[PDB]
Amino acid sequence: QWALEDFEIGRPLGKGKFGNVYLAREKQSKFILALKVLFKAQLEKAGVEHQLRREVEIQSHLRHPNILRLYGYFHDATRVYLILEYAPLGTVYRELQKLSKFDEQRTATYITELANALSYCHSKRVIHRDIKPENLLLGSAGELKIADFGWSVHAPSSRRTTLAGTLDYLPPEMIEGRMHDEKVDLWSLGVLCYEFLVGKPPFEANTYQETYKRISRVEFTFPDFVTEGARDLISRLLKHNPSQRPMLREVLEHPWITANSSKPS
Ligand SMILES: Nc1ncnc2c1ncn2[C@@H]1O[C@H](COP(=O)(O)OP(=O)(O)O)[C@@H](O)[C@H]1O
Ligand SMILES: CC1=NC(=O)N[C@H](c2ccc(F)cc2F)C1C(=O)N(C)C
Ligand SMILES: [Cl-]
Ligand SMILES: [Cl-]
Ligand SMILES: [Cl-]
Ligand SMILES: [Cl-]
Ligand SMILES: [Mg+2]
Ligand SMILES: [Mg+2]
Repeated sequence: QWALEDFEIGRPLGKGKFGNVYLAREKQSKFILALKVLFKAQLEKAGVEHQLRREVEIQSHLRHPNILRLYGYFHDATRVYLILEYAPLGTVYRELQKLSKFDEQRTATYITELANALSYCHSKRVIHRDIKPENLLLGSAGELKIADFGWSVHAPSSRRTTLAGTLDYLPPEMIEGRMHDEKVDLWSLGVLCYEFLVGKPPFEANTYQETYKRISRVEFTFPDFVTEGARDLISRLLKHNPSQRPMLREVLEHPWITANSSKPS
């Protein structure tokens, strides 16, 4: 069906470990979209063919306004191409570099949109496992959209693949290589809420070794400007024991969230 000739390619949107992502327009329809390009040699050398498969399968079936659509794929001799919904306002990562910190209302709105999307996912027992700002995209009305389902799986779960870069968003049970489930995404939600308000993630350090220590011991502290209600929500999400972390419903109904978010459930 689809081939490279069906598209005109435009500017680079971003770079991943494997993904090189371009703006593109389909010739017959003039449909604007994003084209995620992957090198077959790189995928093979790293041995992550199963991740790509899961990304396509999971993200093509999901339908939710806060989850990025995947329309299709094709491949030639050297490359694989994923056909994605184009997110015109870019990444949450970028927006954070621009503004340094988000205010409480921006933060709570983003957390609600996140919790809504994750609730939809967990209902099918899909866990994302790689929730972080570079993988959170923004729509034309500024609405948050979860993307990059490469690490996602069905629960319960062990980990078969080597951890790549930053440990910053991962809970103790996943970095210690133990078994894990849905609550991993709840931990990550707490890490994000903190980073949104403060400008950096709670377990950030100079070395991999030190970050691992701070995560496994849950060693974090708050700046003075973080309010009582945000402290309450964040402290509930970052529990060492996954079973003590709240349900997503409790997050969406948390007093600080409801007082400050500009969107519903
Ligand atoms: N649909 C999209 N619209 C706009 N930018 C995107 C889109 N998809 C990815 N990007 C940009 O490209 C980067 C890499 O994409 P991603 O799919 O996360 O690759 P990887 O799987 O290698 O992490 C993202 O961090 C983002 O900056
Ligand atoms: C149906 C397919 N048949 C193929 O022969 N190769 C593809 C392939 C699959 C895993 C992979 F890591 C790399 C690949 F090129 C393929 C596929 O499902 N894609 C998602 C591109
Ligand atoms: Cl179409
Ligand atoms: Cl497993
Ligand atoms: Cl795995
Ligand atoms: Cl729930
Ligand atoms: Mg990514
Ligand atoms: Mg990926």
